Amino acid sequence: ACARPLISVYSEKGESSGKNVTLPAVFKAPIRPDIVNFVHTNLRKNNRQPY
Amino acid sequence: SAHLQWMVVRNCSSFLIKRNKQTYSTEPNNLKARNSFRYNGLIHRKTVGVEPAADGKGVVVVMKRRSGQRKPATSYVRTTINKNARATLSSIRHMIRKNKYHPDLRMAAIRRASAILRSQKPVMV
Amino acid sequence: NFAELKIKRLRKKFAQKMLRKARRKLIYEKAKHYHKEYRQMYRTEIRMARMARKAGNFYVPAEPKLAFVIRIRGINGVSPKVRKVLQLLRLRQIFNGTFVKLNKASINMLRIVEPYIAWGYPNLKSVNELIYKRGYGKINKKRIALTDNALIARSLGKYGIICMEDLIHEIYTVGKRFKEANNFLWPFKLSSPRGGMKKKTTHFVEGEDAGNREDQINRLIRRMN
Amino acid sequence: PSRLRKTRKLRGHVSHGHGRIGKHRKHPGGRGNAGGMHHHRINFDKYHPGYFGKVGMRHYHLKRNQSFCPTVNLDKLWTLVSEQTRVNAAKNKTGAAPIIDVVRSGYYKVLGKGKLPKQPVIVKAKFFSRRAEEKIKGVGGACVLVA
Amino acid sequence: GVDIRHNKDRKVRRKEPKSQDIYLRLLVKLYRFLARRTNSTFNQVVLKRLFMSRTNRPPLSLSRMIRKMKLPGREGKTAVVVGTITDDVRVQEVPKLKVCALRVSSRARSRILKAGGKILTFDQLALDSPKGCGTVLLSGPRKGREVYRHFGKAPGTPHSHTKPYVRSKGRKFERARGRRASRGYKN
Amino acid sequence: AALRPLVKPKIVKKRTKKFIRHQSDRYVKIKRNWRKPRGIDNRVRRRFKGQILMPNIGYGSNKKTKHMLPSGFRKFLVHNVKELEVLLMCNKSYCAEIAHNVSSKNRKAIVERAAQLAIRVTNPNARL
Amino acid sequence: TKTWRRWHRRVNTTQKRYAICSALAASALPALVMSKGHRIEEVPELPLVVE
RNA sequence: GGGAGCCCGCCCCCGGAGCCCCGCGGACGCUACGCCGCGACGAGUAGGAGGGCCGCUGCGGUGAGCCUUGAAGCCUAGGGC
RNA sequence: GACGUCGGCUACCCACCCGACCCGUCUUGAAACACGGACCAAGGAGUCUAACACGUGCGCGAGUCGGGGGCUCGCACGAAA
RNA sequence: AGAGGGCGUGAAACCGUUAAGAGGUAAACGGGUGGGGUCCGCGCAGUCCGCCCGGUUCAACCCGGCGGCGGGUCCGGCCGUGUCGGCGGGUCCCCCGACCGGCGACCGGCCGCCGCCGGGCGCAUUUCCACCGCGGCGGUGCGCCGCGACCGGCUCCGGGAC
Ligand SMILES: [Mg+2]
Ligand SMILES: [Mg+2]
Ligand SMILES: [Mg+2]
Ligand SMILES: [Mg+2]
Ligand SMILES: [Mg+2]
Ligand SMILES: [Mg+2]
Ligand SMILES: [Mg+2]
Ligand SMILES: [Mg+2]
Ligand SMILES: [Mg+2]
Repeated sequence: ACARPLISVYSEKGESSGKNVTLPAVFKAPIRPDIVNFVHTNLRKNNRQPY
Repeated sequence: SAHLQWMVVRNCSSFLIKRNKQTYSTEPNNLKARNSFRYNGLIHRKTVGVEPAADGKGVVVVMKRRSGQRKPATSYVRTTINKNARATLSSIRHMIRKNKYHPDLRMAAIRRASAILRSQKPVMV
Repeated sequence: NFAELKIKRLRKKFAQKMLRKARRKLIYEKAKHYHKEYRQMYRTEIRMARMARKAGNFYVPAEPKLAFVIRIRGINGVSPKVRKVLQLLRLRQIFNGTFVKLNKASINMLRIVEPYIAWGYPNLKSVNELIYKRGYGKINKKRIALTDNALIARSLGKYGIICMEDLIHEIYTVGKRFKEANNFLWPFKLSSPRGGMKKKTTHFVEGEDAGNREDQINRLIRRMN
Repeated sequence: PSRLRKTRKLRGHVSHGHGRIGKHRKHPGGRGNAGGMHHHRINFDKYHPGYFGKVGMRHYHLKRNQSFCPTVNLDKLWTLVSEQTRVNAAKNKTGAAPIIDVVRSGYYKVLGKGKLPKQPVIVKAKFFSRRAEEKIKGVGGACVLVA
Repeated sequence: GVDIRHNKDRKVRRKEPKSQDIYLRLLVKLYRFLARRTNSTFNQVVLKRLFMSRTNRPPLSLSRMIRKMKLPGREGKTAVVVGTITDDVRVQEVPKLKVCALRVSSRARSRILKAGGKILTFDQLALDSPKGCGTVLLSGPRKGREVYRHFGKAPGTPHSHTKPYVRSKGRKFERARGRRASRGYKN
Repeated sequence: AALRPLVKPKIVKKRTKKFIRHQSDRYVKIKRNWRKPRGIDNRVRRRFKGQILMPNIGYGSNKKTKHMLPSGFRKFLVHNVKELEVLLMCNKSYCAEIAHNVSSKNRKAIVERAAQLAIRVTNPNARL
Repeated sequence: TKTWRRWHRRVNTTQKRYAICSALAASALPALVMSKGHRIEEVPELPLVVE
């Protein structure tokens, strides 16, 4: 359970309103560039037509 | 974390420059334009940036507020110095040395400011 | 606090200087004693020879306990036993020198590799020049020049060897710690013999250079060191 | 990725890593498992003992459903039931001895491997082994046969 | 010309991890500093095991760790594992332990925290015990993988108990001439 | 009166002639680009006396003066003024190189900016 | 070339979720967003949430 | 802490002791996949391994990249790495 | 020493001294009176599928899995997710 | 049309001519120089600069405003981690109080410091330009050079003494 601050929402013209939302725990997940690169490279081949 | 972000950004940054054995980083607030952990204006909590003024005379000193990140619109504070090429260096030194604000970049910022002041002068014959 | 720390640091510096001065005095005294011992041995040998020659008798000098071995041929077409003996003697490159303690086992080992080596009985001047000019110690399995007594102390202090004079005394006068002192010395990298050789491929008795040259090894050392 | 493969490093080498004395021919030794008895006998006899020959009885129409009998050891028997059931044991001062059905979890035979905790159980199974029944009786349980 | 064989001059041991993940790199850098500076050999062993591959750090079972911590004398000490702590389901009573590992299974983590123990990471270990004092270093069974059952003396050799590479075990796939005394011979 | 480098040591080169391919002079289809000989009976491959030399790691230039121009700088290819401004803190050790594809309209701007920032350009008056 | 080449590659569902969580977490940390080249200088807050 | 020595007290802090060590903060050196110092060594067919900021083509991102004030391609007794 | 004088290792031509037999291949042995070869340009030869074994990286872990199927889009990016 | 109807770009093999060099051991090749051309980079000396020192306004110091840094009595609240309390709503939430990690998760005041702007501060301080000093330091000289001393490694020579 990492420290998750509060993120302020903004209106259609900027000028952040009074509503606030706590940071979801997904943004505190570990950053794994190798895993992202592996998954992206293996997944980008699935939309490929045969030749 | 500065080290965690550096591990991501050390090789796949958009400011990195290969091509003929020299590595450079053209990111803002990075003096010496060096792809180094110490000289990286994006990852560090405290950063010092010296750039020429928009008018063409003097220098602008940029320091990261560090009060709150995730808000790039307010994170950096800009201050312009326009003096007689000697009080500017003393002002920058007192900005960095006496405030204990990233003392590693003191002489680098001083040299960059000297170079910028040299640039905005008559060129040659 | 600062004044007390400064006084303590100055006292430590003075104590270290006094220790260094005492070590220097000890080294000087040991060198003087070694000079006296060498003179005594050299004079005693002549005394015994004259004493025996005065009457109708003979004085047989002692079999030398120290030998200097030089490899005088290359590394091509070497017998497996010959090369094993050579690499057990720390003689892998040509014109390499080493000190060998003489006994039955070492004499037989030198007999095996007679055509590949030229050895003899070194003098005091020979060991002095070899240890001084071309003396390298094996420290951390690295060839380090003996430019200071600190290296020799750091290596062989537990054996009472603290200066180059002690190394010369242990080598020339082989003692209890000859093995460690000799193994500490890197094998000597001697140059080619100035003035040429007689014949590399045959024994010294028949006009060549190989074999035992008991007293003539000093000339070879002078022309190679 | 052919970029990282060995064929890229062999450009410029005449034999392509297959020797220049003995070239790369089609099938010098034969195709497939040829020569198990002749000229390849040593490999078969020193790495696949019992390859040649026939042993045992034949079974013409063999059906795997008849011989289906999964086994579970007493080492992991309380895992088939919820942890709260095991927590509600050695408790209530009655000797509840909850019933464990292994056919529900997908097991027919109960084997005696492992150590059983000191708590009475009711184990219902298609078949039981002697050691498992001995362990269950010693702990203080009972074995129930279910068709 | 010097006669020295060069076939065994280059040592094959690892100097850095082959993985490209950055958290392991950060731990490697921290323990590089600790090992190169502190005289403790525990940091050296931890660095070397961090350099190791997946098969060189097999997972450590909960039951084995509990049994090792059950030995007299090593009471109230922190468990240090460079592999993965895996839950063991055939054990009921789990004591309170202090464990340090790269990975802990969800079941194992829940059972350890339920019993009142503590789970720490290696960066927390450096802060708590920089020299690794009062810690017990453990590892999983290196020969636990099924590959070692096929290694050793070849099958079909006398006094050999090595599992052969067979497509499928059965009556008529093996155990014939070469293994039956009635069929030729057996070893 | 050009911009002198920070340090101008004496550059020493083991070899200055190009390494030519074996039998490149005898045939037109064989180019000057070096190729490693691999014939079983090749004089160059087994280093016969008075033959074509083969490149070795021994010919490696000193790391102090490696990639150093005769002036004393190192080349850096520059495509625009923004890339030119990168060399502001390396002017005394590195010099800007203008790409061949840059038009003459922007080349003068790059040259003027380099003069303002005191960066040497190896091709200042190139196209005009 | 044959049409029955292994065109498509397979990735574990857990690894795909890991990669997407890592990317979602990396959407924070304005240094990483700047490193992607996005002009984020004047944005009031990088976790930009709107009504 | 106490008792004392070849009348008592001080015997102080680097925002300043100014330095061959400063335990108070620390590069011009820190692309830690970076930098720096020591020693030894350097043959090679068949073959094996590693590094290529060596070269070609196309795809996902990225150079507020280049370009009719001139892209690719081609020629060059021009300057170099 | 400085308006017909300087520096240009590499490349243009020529001369001199020393060295120097034509490449690839079979071969114990090739410059061979062994074979292929007038010259130039373009194309040109270790691939793909499946089955194994070992090593390496990643995720989960006494569990692991996506085969096939089904629910969301009318396919720009998608026959993806 | 230096794109002229098989006409975009137009390489090599090969051929004609022009300019230069050379030529009785077939040509060609490697190492080392020399001579002649091709242009390149200077220069009408290139003596190269960059700091410190000697011979028109503001820093020093005050007043006001603005922004920032660090700190602790945690000064007050939020924020936030572990335990204890109210069971108040196996896992997921609410309130006050205590301890501790007060962790860069934020503020409102206090202190010290820094920078900028506006007022003073009129000139032994302050700052630009040009010169005579080659005075102290650093990297260099446009090319050809010469000399001195010190060190390292060698080949020798002349003496004396055991
Ligand atoms: Mg021979
Ligand atoms: Mg061809
Ligand atoms: Mg041959
Ligand atoms: Mg044949
Ligand atoms: Mg024959
Ligand atoms: Mg041949
Ligand atoms: Mg023919
Ligand atoms: Mg081709
Ligand atoms: Mg045409």
